[PDB]
Amino acid sequence: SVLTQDPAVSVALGQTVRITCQGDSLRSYYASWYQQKPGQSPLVVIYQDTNRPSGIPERFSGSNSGNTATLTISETQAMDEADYYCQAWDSNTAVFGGGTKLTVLGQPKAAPSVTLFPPSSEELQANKATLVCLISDFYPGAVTVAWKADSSPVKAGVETTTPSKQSNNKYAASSYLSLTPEQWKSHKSYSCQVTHEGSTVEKTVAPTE
Amino acid sequence: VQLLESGGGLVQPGGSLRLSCAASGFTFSWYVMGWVRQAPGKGLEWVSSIYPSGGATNYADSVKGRFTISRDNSKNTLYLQMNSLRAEDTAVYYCARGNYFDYWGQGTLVTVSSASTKGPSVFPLAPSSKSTSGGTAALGCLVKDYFPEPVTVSWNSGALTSGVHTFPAVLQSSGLYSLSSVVTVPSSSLGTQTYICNVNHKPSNTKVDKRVEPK
Repeated sequence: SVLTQDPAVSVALGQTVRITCQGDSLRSYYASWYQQKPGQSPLVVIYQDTNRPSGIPERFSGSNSGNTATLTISETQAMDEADYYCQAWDSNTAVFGGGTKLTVLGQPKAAPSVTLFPPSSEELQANKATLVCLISDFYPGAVTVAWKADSSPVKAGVETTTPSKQSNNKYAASSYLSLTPEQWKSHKSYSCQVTHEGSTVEKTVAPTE
Repeated sequence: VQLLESGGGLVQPGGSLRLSCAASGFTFSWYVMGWVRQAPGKGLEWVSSIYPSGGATNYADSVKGRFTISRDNSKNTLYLQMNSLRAEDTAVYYCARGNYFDYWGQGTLVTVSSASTKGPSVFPLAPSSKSTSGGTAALGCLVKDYFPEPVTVSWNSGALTSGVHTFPAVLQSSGLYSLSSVVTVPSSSLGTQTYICNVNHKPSNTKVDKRVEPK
């Protein structure tokens, strides 16, 4: 084992990016490259240094001179955004590089869609209460979620995901606010407040509904 | 071309598991087959491979003496016996074909942990039109407090797929997961016609078909 990769690389949409793999082992094994998008299985994009599988875009190419393998992507599109892994067979061992996360700048921004659900009567009857804030179709994938009881910020009780890519290159995320029944009924309202790229969306929900 | 892994789940440290991959769509006995695994948030790590015949072939040093790869060419099946499992072995385990790893299955999750499994409470999210665009409504299911991953959600036993969004789970402070699935349907059809969340948490052998009524 050995192989070393850059953990992150960026490219402008349209520009060429080179992903470098440099572990020894390549020194004359022949290298494969795999693409992995989130929540998905790996695909081969380049095998034996230079060859490209039937359905891989022509803009994918590989190079390998002893030391170093290079995956080149010539005119980068939004959907080349994935993790890329280097592979080589030492002798009696398949070796993977630690992978490279490829970011494509600068795609157009998308504004978050925000849905807030109040606790169900069933959950309240089970003596618990969960507010559910759902956030979809936003790009870039960085949001800030803050909750408030009426207009006082609530600190304790909040669980928020980190944003994740969806089918259409955009992001989604969830925030959960766990309450006791009493504190759910004891305010006029609760609000999910989502900030994305300086803009803010606030959805509000009330026990008298 | 299909690689179908099976046999993953929750197991206690020191415990055993037998992973299984059933292949089809190609001539199984021509190919080196292999297992590659991926700890959550980590990279791809090669586990082991096996020649079309039976010699097999090396193992990653971290599983030598504990894991055994084998195959049954007459059942087109690849196997991975996992003994003396420890926390570090927690991963999605992928079945891959070939020296070049040209085909990967969807993988099976192995969780090695002391914590015991918990089934999820499933709460309905009554339809709302506040943030759906145009004469539609969003309704959903809250799948709260289960362990370990995963959970599958379907609507109306599979007959409803247009407009479904299942969100990726949160992992909470507690170590429990929760997620939500939301579906967008016509408001006109809000009551004639009915909506059922099918939730399934295999690790705890829980299923729940939750009817989601207008409030």
